[PDB]
Amino acid sequence: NGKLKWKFETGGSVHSSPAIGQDGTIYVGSNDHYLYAINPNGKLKWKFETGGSVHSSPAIGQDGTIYVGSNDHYLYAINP
Amino acid sequence: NGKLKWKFETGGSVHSSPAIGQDGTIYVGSNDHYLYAINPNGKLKWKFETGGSVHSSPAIGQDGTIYVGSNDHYLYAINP
Amino acid sequence: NGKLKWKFETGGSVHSSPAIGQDGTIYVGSNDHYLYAINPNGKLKWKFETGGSVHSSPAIGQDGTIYVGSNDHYLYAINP
Amino acid sequence: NGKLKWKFETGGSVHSSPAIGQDGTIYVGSNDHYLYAINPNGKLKWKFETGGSVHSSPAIGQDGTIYVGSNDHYLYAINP
Ligand SMILES: [Zn+2]
Ligand SMILES: [Zn+2]
Ligand SMILES: [Zn+2]
Ligand SMILES: [Zn+2]
Ligand SMILES: [Zn+2]
Ligand SMILES: [Zn+2]
Ligand SMILES: [Zn+2]
Ligand SMILES: [Zn+2]
Ligand SMILES: [Zn+2]
Repeated sequence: NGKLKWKFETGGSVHSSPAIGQDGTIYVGSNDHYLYAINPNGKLKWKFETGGSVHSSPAIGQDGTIYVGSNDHYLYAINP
Repeated sequence: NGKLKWKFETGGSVHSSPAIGQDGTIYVGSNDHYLYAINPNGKLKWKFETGGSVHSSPAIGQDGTIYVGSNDHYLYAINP
Repeated sequence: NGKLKWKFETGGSVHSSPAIGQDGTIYVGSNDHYLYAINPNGKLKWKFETGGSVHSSPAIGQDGTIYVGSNDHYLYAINP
Repeated sequence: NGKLKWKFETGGSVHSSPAIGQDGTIYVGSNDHYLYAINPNGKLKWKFETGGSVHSSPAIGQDGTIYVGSNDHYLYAINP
C-alpha cells in the first residue's frame, strides 16, 4: 500500500541493488564495504566484510550461494 | 514496435533500474530521493520519501514487499 | 565457449544493463541518450531518443512493454 | 551461513553485477575491461577483452549467449 515496514541502517550509501534468496533473505552491499543479509523481517542475519565499497548487486545461485563483486577487484562467492 | 506509450516525470535523474511487481506496478527510485510506484498505465500509484538519491534498483519479494537501498545508508522494505 | 558473436556500436559508453524480451530482442540504454533494441542476431531493431544518458537498465513487462529511466528525470514505458 | 567459499581477483574494481547462466557459470564484468566467466567453484572459465571498463551487468539469453555493454560504446553478444 506504500507504508514503510522497516529500514535497516548500513554504514554508507547503499548503491548496490538488493537480491532475494530462495528463503526471502534479502542481500545487499553497502559502501561501508559490507554485503548485508537481512532476514525478511528487518533484523540482520549477517554482514560480510570485503575490502571496499560494494557497488555490485548480489546474484543468487541454485544452491543459494551469493555472488557479488566489490571495489576491491574481487568477485566473492559467499555461503548463505 | 518502438513507439512511446508514456513517460513519467520524476524530480531528478532516474538512475535506479525499474522493477515490475506481481500486478504490473512498476517501481523505480529517483535521484529526487523518491521511490516511485507507477500503475502500469502511467499514473502514479505512490512515491515514498527517503533521505537521499535512490540509485539502488528495487527488489520484489514473494508477498510483494519492495526492497531498495538509498544513498542515506538505509535498506528500505516498503509495503506494496 | 567464449568467442564473440557480435558487438553493436552505440554512440556513448553503455552503462545500462541489458534486458532480454520474450522474443530474444535485447534492450539496452546508452549514454548517447538512446534505448537500443537489437534483434538477437546483432542488427538493430530500433532506438528510442530520450533527453539524456540512459544509465537505467530496462525492465520488461508481461505484454512486452519496456520500462527504463533516463537522466532526463523521466521513467519511460516503450512499446515493443 | 555467511562463510566465504571463494573470492576471485579481477584486475580492477568489479562494479558490474554478476549473472548466473543455465549451468551455474557466473559472469561479471570488471573495470579491467574484461568480462569474466568463473566456473561455479571459483576457477576461471574465460575472460573476454573489450575496449573499456565493463560497468554493464551481463544478461543471459535462452541459448546461453551472454549480453553485456561496455564503456567502449559497444553492446557485446558473447558465446558461452
Ligand atoms: Zn552518506
Ligand atoms: Zn572504501
Ligand atoms: Zn537533471
Ligand atoms: Zn540528495
Ligand atoms: Zn567513450
Ligand atoms: Zn547528455
Ligand atoms: Zn551504477
Ligand atoms: Zn582499486
Ligand atoms: Zn579503461
